[PDB]
Amino acid sequence: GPDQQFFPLATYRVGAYASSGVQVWAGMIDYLNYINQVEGGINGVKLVWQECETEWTAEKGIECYERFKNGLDGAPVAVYQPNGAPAAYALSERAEVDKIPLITLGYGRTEATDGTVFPYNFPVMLTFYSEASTLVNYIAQREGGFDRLKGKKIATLYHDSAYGRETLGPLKLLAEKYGFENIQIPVADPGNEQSAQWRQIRQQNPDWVFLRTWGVSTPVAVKTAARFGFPVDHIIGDIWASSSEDVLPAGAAAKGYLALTPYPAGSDFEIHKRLKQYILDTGKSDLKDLKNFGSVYYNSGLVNAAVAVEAIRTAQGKFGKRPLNGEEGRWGLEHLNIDDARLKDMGYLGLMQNLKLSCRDHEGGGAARVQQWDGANWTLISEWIAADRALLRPLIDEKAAAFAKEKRLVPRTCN
Repeated sequence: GPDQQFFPLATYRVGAYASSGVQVWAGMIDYLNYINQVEGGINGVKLVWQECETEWTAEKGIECYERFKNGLDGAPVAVYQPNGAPAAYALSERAEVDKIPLITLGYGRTEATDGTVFPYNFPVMLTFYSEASTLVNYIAQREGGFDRLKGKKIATLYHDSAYGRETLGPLKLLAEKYGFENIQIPVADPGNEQSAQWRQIRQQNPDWVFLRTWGVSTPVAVKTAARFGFPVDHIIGDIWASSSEDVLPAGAAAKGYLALTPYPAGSDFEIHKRLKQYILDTGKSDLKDLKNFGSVYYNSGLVNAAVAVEAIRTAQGKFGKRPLNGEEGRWGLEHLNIDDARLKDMGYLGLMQNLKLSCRDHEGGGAARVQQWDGANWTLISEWIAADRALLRPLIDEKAAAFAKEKRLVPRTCN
């Protein structure tokens, strides 16, 4: 058991979000199962995992972290994924003290992109800052070039929360550069009522709506848009508004709806067929219902698990075929270099983007794909759209420095 590498799993199987959550965990588990049985673990090192119920709350999330941070029956922790924004936010400072890398895929502190200020916090693959850039870059691709953005209107309809306000900075910057009208429209919690917002949108008739709602406000946004006659295929959802469950309640009013994703739905990727061949057909897999096997939730589990696995694998290249430290796990993360060649090997070519992290860059990705909803299924309608991360970097540097000043931290020198 100490000979194995511990993979802590902070999961929720109770409450309103259990239905979606179980699809995510099943993705992580099946991929972990696959690595053990088909590749004999990671370079010979077997993987052991255990679940702790977090009930989607920060209070229990924190208790799970404290239960796991020391390992399981000897097996140490290399990386930790709280799977929860409130838990992740609360854990950041004590994770640094314990030298345990926090991974938040597509969420978390955007300023933690700067690993000189956030040594053990990794908002991997896509931050909301980068998402803004990719959103704009896709618009530009659709309008015929960045020149065409001048004279365009882009409205952002956002849940009034830290999550919704995150894109205020980058969208303002991008609007100054490319000259599109930057319309920012808040939606108060819970967001059951949106008539004023969509009345405004019909009046202003923007060319695109960047939909950054969450939970209940997302199907309502779509339903209301159709009511006010705004064309739904001019609406592009946040990655956290890109699920079937986000749009199914809206019924046929959601036909044509666009959404961004770092892990597109689909059960026809290379890795997915290996899963069917090995754990699905053999009835080994955690998923109760096979009907969600390419669901976006399931695929986030696959990508979430693969990132950690590659990080571990990367670090073994300097620490040998053995269970790893969080301090070593941090080294692996910061040296992640996922190629297209590498993606082809593990079969994540269409599913996961390239990753190149550094001490300076704990994001390492910044791309997304666009998929379209027809009322029943998603359809990929774009390649990977890369963000202009160089353009946004001063905002990140500024934000991380303010934090380092406030918390009185000495930034790591990676020069």
